Amino acid sequence: VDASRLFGESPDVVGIKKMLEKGKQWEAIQPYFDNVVREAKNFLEWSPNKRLANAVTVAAYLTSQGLKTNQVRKILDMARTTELKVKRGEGDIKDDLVKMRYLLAYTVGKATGQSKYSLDAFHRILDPMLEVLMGSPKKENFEKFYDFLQAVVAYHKFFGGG
Amino acid sequence: MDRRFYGKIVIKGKIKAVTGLHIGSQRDISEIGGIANPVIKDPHTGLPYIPGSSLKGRLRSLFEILVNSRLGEWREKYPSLANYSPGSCRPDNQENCGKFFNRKINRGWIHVCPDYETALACPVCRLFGASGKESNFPSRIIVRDAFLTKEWEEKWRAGEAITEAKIEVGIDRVTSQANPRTNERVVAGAEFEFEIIYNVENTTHWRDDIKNLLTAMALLEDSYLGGSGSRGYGKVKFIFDSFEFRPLDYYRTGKDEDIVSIDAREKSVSDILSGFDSLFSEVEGKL
Amino acid sequence: RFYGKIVIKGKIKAVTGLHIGSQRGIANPVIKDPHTGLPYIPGSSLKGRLRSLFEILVNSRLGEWREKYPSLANYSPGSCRPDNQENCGKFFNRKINRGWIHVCPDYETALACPVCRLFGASGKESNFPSRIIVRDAFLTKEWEEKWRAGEAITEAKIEVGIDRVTSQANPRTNERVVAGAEFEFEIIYNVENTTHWRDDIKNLLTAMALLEDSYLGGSGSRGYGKVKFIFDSFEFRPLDYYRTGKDEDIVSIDAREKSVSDILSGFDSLFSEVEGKL
Amino acid sequence: PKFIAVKLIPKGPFRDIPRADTLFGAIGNAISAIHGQSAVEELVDAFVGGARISSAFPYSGDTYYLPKPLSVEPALEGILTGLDEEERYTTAKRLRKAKYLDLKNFELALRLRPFTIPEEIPYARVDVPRVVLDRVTQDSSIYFWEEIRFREKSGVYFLYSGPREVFDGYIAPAMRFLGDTGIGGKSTWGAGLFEVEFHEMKIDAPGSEYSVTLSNALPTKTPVLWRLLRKGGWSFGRRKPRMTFIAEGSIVKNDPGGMERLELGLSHEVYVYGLTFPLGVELPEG
RNA sequence: GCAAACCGCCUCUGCCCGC
RNA sequence: GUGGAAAGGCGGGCAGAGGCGGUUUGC
Ligand SMILES: [Zn+2]
Ligand SMILES: [Zn+2]
Repeated sequence: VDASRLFGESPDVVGIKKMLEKGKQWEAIQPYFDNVVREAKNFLEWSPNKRLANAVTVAAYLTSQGLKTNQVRKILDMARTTELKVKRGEGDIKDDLVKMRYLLAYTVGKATGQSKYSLDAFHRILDPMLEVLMGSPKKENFEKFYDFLQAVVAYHKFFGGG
Repeated sequence: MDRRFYGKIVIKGKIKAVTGLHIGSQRDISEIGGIANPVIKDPHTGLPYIPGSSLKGRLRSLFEILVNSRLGEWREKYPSLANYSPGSCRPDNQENCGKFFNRKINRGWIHVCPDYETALACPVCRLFGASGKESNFPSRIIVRDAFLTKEWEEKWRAGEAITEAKIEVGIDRVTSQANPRTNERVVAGAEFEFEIIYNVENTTHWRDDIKNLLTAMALLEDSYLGGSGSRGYGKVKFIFDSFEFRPLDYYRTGKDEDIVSIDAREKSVSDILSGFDSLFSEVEGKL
Repeated sequence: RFYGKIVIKGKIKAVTGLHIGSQRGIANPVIKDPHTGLPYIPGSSLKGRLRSLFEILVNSRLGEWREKYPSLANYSPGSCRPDNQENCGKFFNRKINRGWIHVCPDYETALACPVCRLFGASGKESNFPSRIIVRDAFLTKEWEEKWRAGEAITEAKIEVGIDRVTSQANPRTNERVVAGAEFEFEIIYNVENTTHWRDDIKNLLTAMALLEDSYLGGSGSRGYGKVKFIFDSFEFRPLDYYRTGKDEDIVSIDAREKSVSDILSGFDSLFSEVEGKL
Repeated sequence: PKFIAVKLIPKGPFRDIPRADTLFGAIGNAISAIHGQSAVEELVDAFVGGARISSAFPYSGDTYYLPKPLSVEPALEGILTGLDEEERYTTAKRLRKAKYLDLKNFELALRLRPFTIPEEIPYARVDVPRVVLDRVTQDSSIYFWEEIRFREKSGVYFLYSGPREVFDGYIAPAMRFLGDTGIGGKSTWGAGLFEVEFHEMKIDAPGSEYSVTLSNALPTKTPVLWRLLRKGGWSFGRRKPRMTFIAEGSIVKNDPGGMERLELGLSHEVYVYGLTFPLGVELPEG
């Protein structure tokens, strides 16, 4: 039922928001799509709606957990400032992506309790893309990263978290 | 009737946020993850600033209330305040009557004179200007937007925090239950370079329009700017660089013929203080 | 008679958000090219602001300029607004619909007034055409490319109106151009008479020097102007240029000079060949 | 034949697309500035004696537009015989409302061939509001003003047949004067300004007894199929009298046209352009 | 031996007047 | 010898009022 609802591009934006308001159906079918996101190790794997397709499957599986946005804001504001540097200010984020990897690593080194799984799945997804972004350009192939990371947070408000 | 021009008294300097400043915006401008209630920002450089609208209106807000305190003491020195009585048009929804706050903007009553020559004798509406039907007196000060000064540009490059997030929690008294929210604010100690240009039109009354602009400045360092200042967030401090005059012969020649008053180590209560006439005595030697 | 066309190129720098409304999805839109959607500064909002600043400049100096410019002797400083009679003794003598403008009433008087000789006059049996052409300033190639790169070129700013007693907030929105933008302006002066063109260039630069300390359009007194003239080149385009077509115009060089390093800093120096060829 | 297409790359709005009466008057004022009075009388004697210019037409990036001939409408059901009548009727109606045609579709309508109308007009007629601000009280008084706003690559151009010594002696030095002053409208607000380029246009036209006019006509004899245009401009503040021209694309037979000189109380005589620009056309039986 | 729970925004305003 | 000549979409309007990063009890 959930796998047929979770279709290819935009299978059920209106449908998954009703089902996420569940336990056994989304613990498996979104786990395959979380594994499908990790199997797409290249960040530039989706010129089409598939960035908008992965992020709906990501933010539906994270909304099943907690995922407080307040915990992530140190990473989220850091992604805002590095994109602000790309506007003719700097061109090397490698001196600060390591900080953004460290702030991602410090956050899961803090997030302990019932909210481990809300940050373990969040740890699983961005880091194979941060592996690619180490040896990448920053005007291109980081443009597709930051737009993916917006759509994760954006649908997370629509599915009812934060 | 009879608009003239003699020059532009320019008041530069810096604005020191001794306590952390919060001029709020709205969000949703293609922005996704951020602090709720953000400080407004220059979209090209990314940095916060202070609008001239937020500073010209706040100086108008404090000075209109200063004049409403004394409608029997300024009327010996200015005409047309005898048309107004202390109060508001809130108990009677009629625009122009004897009450001193007379214009319903949308719902808020603000002292704006309805005519040219009524506003030409008003101490507020000749410094801040007025709108009206058939009169429309315009202002004589322009207050520009204040961006970060050039050294606080460089601290943003160095990675120092130009903003911060203060979390304030409201607690219900009966159940002691917190209702937490996070407010972005400019870091305390930050500094913004401002600009107030007075436009000298009538040489009979220009002492007063600087003595009233420096009165509202001293009322603003006693009050707060932006923010939730009853809970801390205000505390502006004006640091002057230099008064300048810019005579009419400047704009025609191009030579630096401006009369440059120096208050590089003085205070806003020290310019209004004994020495006003010691500092502006060469302006009167030029007129 | 035609002698040449002094051509003034440069840039307009919007140091602060510039708003030139249209009143027609933001509640108060700045005007825009309908095909690109990009904002621009008109040639008519720039010219009427160069003129409104310069007419108040002449209004203060009616008495001191009676013997450099004639037909300023027929004007008294002030408006003709109270006594509703046009072309009266006062200065701002022509009512258009509800506004009073200095426009000289005849050709024989507009050749002497410093405003109308440079900016033009309507008259009855007069029609004095102006001598300057002010083009529409459009965004520089560097700022059309930021439109291609997905940036925002016009922000939207929210103000509020607050009661002086109960603090009832009453907001509205105003679209305005993002501060920092670079426009490309163009002013082509028409050398009709060969004697009084220095006074027509030095008056045009005075109108621009007053514009760098006043505002351009919009709210302005709440800080929406703050413009800056960045000159690039002045060219002469002689009468011999238009007949034979060979490229021997006289070009001034001012890459980074102000409006006040150009009025007298180099005025004897930059126009040295133009004042020689006449 | 072979015509010299003088293109006008705009630098702002216009006031209208220029017609031939308000191109020749602008070329007249441009010659008197750089040459004088004795060359304007020589210019007028060159147009009467030899070839003449046409009206201005739009283009949009190597698609030179030309006016639709009026020769098609009494044929316009015989042009569309091989079409099914439920779509032939709305094709016939949009074919008639059309004002311009391409450089290629013009050569089909001169031969009574099937042709297609263009999809897009290269400009717009927007209404920019101005204002008149009071000098003391800043009071506003809105009036409205209309313009012609071209696209990114679009512009306007006219055609010239004639001897080359008259072109590069008179028409070519006048068009560079007019690149820095206007063609009509508020030239002080930067309207009629442009940049000029010179190219070559070649039109295939059938040799016949009839002809279409690519400019205003002011005919001697009564034409065949026409369309009235009624306008009179201004000359040094003097109001010209309205003259029944003929619009472009109208059909004449062995007509040279002819300019009317006017008085208007000036010092010099004012010629008003009404020479025709004949291109051969094929007609039905009337 | 050290924590783990909940709360993460609430509720009033939003273009006028003038050609 | 140009359906032309003259003509600032702008005058006034604080993104503001209220709000302890808190209390509870165990596994
Ligand atoms: Zn007042
Ligand atoms: Zn005049």
